[PDB]
Amino acid sequence: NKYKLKDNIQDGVILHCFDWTYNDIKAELPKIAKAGFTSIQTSPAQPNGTGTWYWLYQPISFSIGTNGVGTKAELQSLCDEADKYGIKIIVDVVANHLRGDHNNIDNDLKPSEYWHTFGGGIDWKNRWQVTHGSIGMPDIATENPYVQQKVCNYVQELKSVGVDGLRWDAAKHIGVPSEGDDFWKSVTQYGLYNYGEILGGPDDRSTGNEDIMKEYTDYISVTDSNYGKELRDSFNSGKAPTSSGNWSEKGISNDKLLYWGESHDTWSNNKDWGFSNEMSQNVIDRAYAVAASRNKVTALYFSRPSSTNKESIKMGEKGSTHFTSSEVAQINKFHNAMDGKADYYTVSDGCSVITRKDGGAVIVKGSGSGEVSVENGGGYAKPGTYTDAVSGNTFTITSSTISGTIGSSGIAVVYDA
Repeated sequence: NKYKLKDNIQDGVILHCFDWTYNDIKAELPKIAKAGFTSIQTSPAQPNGTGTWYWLYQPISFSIGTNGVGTKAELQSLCDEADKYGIKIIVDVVANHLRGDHNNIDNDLKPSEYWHTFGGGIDWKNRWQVTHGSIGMPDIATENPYVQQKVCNYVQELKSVGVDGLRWDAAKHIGVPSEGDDFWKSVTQYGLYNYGEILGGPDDRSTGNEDIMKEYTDYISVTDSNYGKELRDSFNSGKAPTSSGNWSEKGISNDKLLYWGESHDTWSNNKDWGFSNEMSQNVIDRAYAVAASRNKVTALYFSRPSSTNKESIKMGEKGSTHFTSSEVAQINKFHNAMDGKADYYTVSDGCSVITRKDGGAVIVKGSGSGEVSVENGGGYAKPGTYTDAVSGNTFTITSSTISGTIGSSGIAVVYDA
């Protein structure tokens, strides 16, 4: 374990080489290991439609097949090689529907009883319709024990091929046990690492929704749209995020949470929400730096496709390699060391500024780079003079402030290299 990769994943950091093959991922593991990532998200392993990337996100079954990033055997081999590094296998799964017309799917799920048959016309404040409307694409009867059994059989297949953890799409549209939906029990029983997809809270109402987020997070860690909003807003407007983390400021525990530089969705469909496919590398990396900085919040880097439109972006390609950059590289070994050296979050000097107790620090300006004289958040970061890992310039930490010249990343980071 040359690069000291972790056992953990929530207390951990992730890459998605977005629809790069198993073989691509497998071959680059030495490099990914030098780049310090403990874990890797991958797209759903079922048999699929090909080409336009979402045809993997529209699989015919809840079973592994040969697929747009390779065979089941190549996945296993990736699992094997990852385990030679000890690297952790994360698989993305779309639970709440298979391929968008039922006539294509697993024949034992085709019957209407396996679906929430409410169809379109969801009021986004109606929690039940949000969890029960087929959005043109189906909406599965997620509370149904056999719907859970189908997913269980797939999760068993995934763990049987050495999958170490999972991501869940459409978690907003999945229920909770108080809504009769033990789906979460039915997947967490596999003892896997997990997290889930939510945007705009559990539904778009003001209040009480926090308790639905609690009941979800009693099983899972989760995404955040409104942190994503202020992130995209702030760093595209050349500003740092004023919040340290939105739903944790709404009282949720950090081990229940994830943030990103961008979601694949905010690049991979169309620009009204796909907007990041026309917003800069070193604009959006600003958000990645803030996200990965947070203690016990889990975090992911994303490989930007060869294309900037829903119809134009495809599966089966080696996307952008900006993870080879200094900033993305520094962020990971920083996590690896600063795990358990808890954080203080601030904004200082027009930057998010984050300091790790008896440990390192991060600075992230809303835009640009240069000299800084930022607050040592809570006095957490260890006083001393160091190389800033990001620029290679000299930086100094003191009990009150940190200083030095930030590189064009707009991001600076320090540790005992």
